[PDB]
Amino acid sequence: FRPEMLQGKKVIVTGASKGIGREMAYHLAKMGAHVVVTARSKETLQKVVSHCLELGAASAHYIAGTMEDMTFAEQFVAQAGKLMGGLDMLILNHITNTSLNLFHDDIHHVRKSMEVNFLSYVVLTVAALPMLKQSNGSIVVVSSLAGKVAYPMVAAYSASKFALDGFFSSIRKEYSVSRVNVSITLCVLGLIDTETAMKAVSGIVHMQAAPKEECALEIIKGGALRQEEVYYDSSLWTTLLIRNPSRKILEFLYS
Amino acid sequence: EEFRPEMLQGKKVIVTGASKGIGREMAYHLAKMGAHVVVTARSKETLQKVVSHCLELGAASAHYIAGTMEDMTFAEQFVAQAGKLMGGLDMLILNHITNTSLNLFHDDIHHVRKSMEVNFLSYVVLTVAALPMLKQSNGSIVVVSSLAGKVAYPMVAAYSASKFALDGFFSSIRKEYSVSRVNVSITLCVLGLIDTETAMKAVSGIVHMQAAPKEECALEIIKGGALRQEEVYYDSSLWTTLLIRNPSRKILEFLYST
Ligand SMILES: NC(=O)C1=CN([C@@H]2O[C@H](COP(=O)(O)OP(=O)(O)OC[C@H]3O[C@@H](n4cnc5c(N)ncnc54)[C@H](OP(=O)(O)O)[C@@H]3O)[C@@H](O)[C@H]2O)C=CC1
Ligand SMILES: NC(=O)C1=CN([C@@H]2O[C@H](COP(=O)(O)OP(=O)(O)OC[C@H]3O[C@@H](n4cnc5c(N)ncnc54)[C@H](OP(=O)(O)O)[C@@H]3O)[C@@H](O)[C@H]2O)C=CC1
Ligand SMILES: CCC[C@]1(C)SC(NC2CCCCCCC2)=NC1=O
Ligand SMILES: CCC[C@]1(C)SC(NC2CCCCCCC2)=NC1=O
Repeated sequence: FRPEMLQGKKVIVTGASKGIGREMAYHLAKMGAHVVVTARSKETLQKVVSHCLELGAASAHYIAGTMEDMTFAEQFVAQAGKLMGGLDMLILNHITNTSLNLFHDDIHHVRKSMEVNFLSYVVLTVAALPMLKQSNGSIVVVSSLAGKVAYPMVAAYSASKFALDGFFSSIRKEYSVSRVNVSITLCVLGLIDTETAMKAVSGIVHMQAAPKEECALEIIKGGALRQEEVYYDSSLWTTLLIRNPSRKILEFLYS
Repeated sequence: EEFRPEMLQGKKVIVTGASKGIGREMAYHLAKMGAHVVVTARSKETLQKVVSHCLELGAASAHYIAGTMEDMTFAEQFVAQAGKLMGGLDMLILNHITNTSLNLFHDDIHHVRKSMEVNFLSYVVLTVAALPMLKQSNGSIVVVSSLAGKVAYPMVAAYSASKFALDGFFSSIRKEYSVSRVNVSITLCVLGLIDTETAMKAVSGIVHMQAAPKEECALEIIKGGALRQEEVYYDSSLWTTLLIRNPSRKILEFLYST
């Protein structure tokens, strides 16, 4: 990895107002990328754009809205496009707000989780592809342990996250033979410093929490190296245990 | 602790997507074991032709309810107006899927959405709808999935996302139910290539593997939900069974189980 890599670079970061998303903003701004950030929360985004500008961003812009809204999602990429001079890398990071609870019958939240953490990711990917094909760019899709392994209390979430792996890991095999030179990186994250995670695991989880500023960069690094996947967790056993190598082989044979 | 056709006799079993392929056979076997059976699917007389064949084999009770699992309400209600037909629900077999051909993904969000709605959401909806009854029956949910549901495949991106989703949701729920001492089993079935008409033709001149027999497949699925297993693996390759099990996942789930 060379940060010279992101020198003149055009990067969208969704879910960019707080947490791991913001920090990418800032890393991307330090590396003097161009950045367009998004979330629902307008007044927060003003604050990160201007922080990005301070930090050395080649340029920085926000566009606020909600990714339950597919036409906003599709419209978001075209404008993001036009603000910078095209697009080099698209980092899908946002998620519908969630917390730990047993699942009872909340079917609105299963649906919302599916639409916002999954479907919006497809809608943004479809819209963003022309520009990415022109730069041989990159999709970075942020997932989690619970999108690789099953965990109780995060059923909906987990379902949207498995979906992310399924859909994109499949798109990527398609791209490969389609001479579609857009890379696709799946980030698998354990617990991270962020305010909203720390508050959500409120004594429910006794798992060491990883620095958010560092995870942020790991995500960029990975996507910039066109890596199929990024694992990022504090525990040692997890990083070892989380990899599925028989998936890799099994895929070759079936290939 | 062996499998006995005897096991499924009192049992009120819903089968979905039963008007053809695996689903049909599943309802044949069930009836041969003398269970009450309700089946759904969109198309109506194909279902009549199944309810009817289902007595010739020796059910206990056979009905059907036509509707598209595209509509959450139908799903809510179908279950309701079906436990009402059998007295309770004892087993829920979920296996309907929205027609998917096999093409590279371009811009068909429509197909993606329909795929999530029909292939995943409806199963959740029906689970919710079926639960009061199952919690009581000590029932057995059984979700039919696929290799594409555990492993990546080109051509089936939207389909794959919906199968991968069934695993991440139903495995969590399994975990919650386990801690809630909710005594409902959840069986995830990973199926390889099966010689259904849909598959046969969907995959003609493209996926070059053996085609596990449909009628054998469906029994394996039942034996599975019958025995309260966490998963069943039915494919026609030795490689497959041998590689597809993921012991790291089970350990990772253990470690974290504390
Ligand atoms: N933190 C952790 O421990 C882990 C995080 N991850 C992944 O990290 C990514 C970021 O997580 P984290 O930073 O902790 O989460 P945060 O809750 O801190 O960040 C959430 C971001 O997404 C935004 N958001 C929420 N709803 C919507 C919406 N409907 N439309 C658009 N934006 C929305 C929020 O902005 P706003 O409210 O203003 O709209 C905010 O910018 C997620 O994909 C998560 O799945 C994975 C594993 C662990
Ligand atoms: N066949 C194979 O090789 C494999 C099968 N599987 C899984 O096996 C299960 C059954 O597959 P298979 O039997 O081959 O496929 P079929 O096409 O034979 O089965 C489709 C069933 O779904 C019903 N259906 C279709 N659309 C809807 C709808 N919108 N609402 C309600 N019902 C609908 C159909 O009835 P109608 O169209 O009349 O509505 C039919 O009874 C699926 O879950 C599939 O994922 C997994 C891997 C491989
Ligand atoms: C039990 C989940 C364990 C955990 C380390 S936490 C996670 N994602 C979080 C979901 C919880 C909602 C609060 C913020 C969202 C990010 N993924 C994981 O694998
Ligand atoms: C490339 C698909 C490899 C295959 C064995 S076939 C599959 N599911 C089928 C999807 C095909 C659409 C029509 C029939 C429905 C069921 N799952 C797999 O793993």
